Amino acid sequence: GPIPEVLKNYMDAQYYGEIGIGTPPQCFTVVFDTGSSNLWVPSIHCKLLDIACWIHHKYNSDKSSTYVKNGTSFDIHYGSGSLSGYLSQDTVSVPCQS
Amino acid sequence: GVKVERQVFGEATKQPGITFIAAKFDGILGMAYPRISVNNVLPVFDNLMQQKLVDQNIFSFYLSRDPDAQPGGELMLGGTDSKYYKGSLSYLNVTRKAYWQVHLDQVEVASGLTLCKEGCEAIVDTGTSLMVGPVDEVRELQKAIGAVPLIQGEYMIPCEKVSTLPAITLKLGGKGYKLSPEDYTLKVSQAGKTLCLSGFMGMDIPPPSGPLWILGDVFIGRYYTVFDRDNNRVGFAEAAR
Ligand SMILES: CC(C)[C@@H]1NC(=O)C[C@H](O)[C@H](Cc2ccc3ccccc3c2)NC(=O)CCCCCCCCCCCNC1=O
Ligand SMILES: CC(C)[C@@H]1NC(=O)C[C@H](O)[C@H](Cc2ccc3ccccc3c2)NC(=O)CCCCCCCCCCCNC1=O
Ligand SMILES: *[C@@H]1O[C@H](CO)[C@@H](O[C@@H]2O[C@H](CO)[C@@H](O)[C@H](O)[C@H]2NC(C)=O)[C@H](O)[C@H]1NC(C)=O
Ligand SMILES: *[C@@H]1O[C@H](CO)[C@@H](O)[C@H](O)[C@H]1NC(C)=O
Repeated sequence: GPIPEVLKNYMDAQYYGEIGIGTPPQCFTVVFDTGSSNLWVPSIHCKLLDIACWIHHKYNSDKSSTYVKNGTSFDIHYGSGSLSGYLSQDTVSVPCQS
Repeated sequence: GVKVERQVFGEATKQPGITFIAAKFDGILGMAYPRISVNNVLPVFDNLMQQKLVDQNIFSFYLSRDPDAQPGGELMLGGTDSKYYKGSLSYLNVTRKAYWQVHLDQVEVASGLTLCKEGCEAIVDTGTSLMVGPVDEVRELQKAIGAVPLIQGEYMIPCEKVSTLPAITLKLGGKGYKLSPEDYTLKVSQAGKTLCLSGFMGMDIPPPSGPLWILGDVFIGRYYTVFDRDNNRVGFAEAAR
């Protein structure tokens, strides 16, 4: 049927829920954003300069049996900030664990 | 749950600037149309439809507007959730399939100021916390309610003033969607202080995408929202209150 994805609310300003990427799933919190169309999460290969990466969950492709490399570089510019990295392919679970 | 196979996504390696550092979320999962996907990557929900992992190609948001409430909200993939709304849904066609963009008929402050007087274009964006409108029209709005500028198009309202502010009603599909001052203002907190942020921010989005108003979490919190890819429409019902 319909799949419920419960969300947390922080200060009426950030709403987010858990998803999995990989086999087995690596969990990540995301904004389910009706104003954009890309999925991304922080990489274990993030640069040392990326302070945000230090305190967020990092996807490690080496631990996923369903990962398929892509490697194409990407850049995304939102109203509230920018980021770049590279593309990958894997299985996305919603929620992380159901 | 659901497993969407063969999903292409970004492994972020650089996030310059400061806005991601203290954010609560690790990442973003975009649910707009493929037209605005960077590198033309097929979105999660499109990949979900193609894998026929739901019967109805729609998805719905409840967002709680009491910051301490449990649950904080719910995204229903492939359905709507009656727990979280009262009455029936009213629908609007999507006008440009890129964002979830709809026609906005007008914005009326109850004391008489009307913005978007002859209609305009808006997007329904769960990833924007505040309502957003053009800088000049928001400035007039904020003057009508007695808010004062803060920074980057934001405005604050003395908390003791909130309860006596006028209602603001957006007109969509010929129906009025009222926001009370409690709906359109937010508590904010830093370093032991509490203040009241105006729920409308001024920002000019240039052509060709703009100008656009944004129906953010302020709106969606009051009106449970259905996003329908089968019929390219958006639905609203009054949320549980
Ligand atoms: C389609 C993508 C590339 C992107 N989407 C957004 O920027 C809106 C989204 O909801 C994002 C989701 C989002 C993304 C990153 C964040 C980072 C920190 C905090 C909040 C964030 C929210 N909403 C915002 O950035 C907040 C208000 C912006 C609305 C103005 C849109 C103006 C156009 C910005 C340049 C073109 N880029 C976009 O439209
Ligand atoms: C600067 C970014 C990284 C991020 N901004 C938001 O979260 C946007 C939000 O709209 C926030 C919500 C917000 C607004 C006004 C406030 C006023 C006083 C105290 C807290 C406030 C929080 N807007 C801003 O941050 C604009 C700058 C506010 C300047 C006074 C408080 C500065 C210290 C706390 C800033 C918390 N903000 C953030 O974490
Ligand atoms: C990186 O991923 C993209 C998809 O995001 C791959 O391109 C798609 O691949 C299939 C078959 O090769 C096509 O039928 C699609 O139409 C492609 N779409 C687009 C927009 O590119 C791309 O080949 C991948 N690249 C690498 C190097 O692995
Ligand atoms: C909305 O969309 C459907 C399908 O595109 C169409 O048949 C209908 O006439 C449209 N409704 C309005 C009010 O324009």
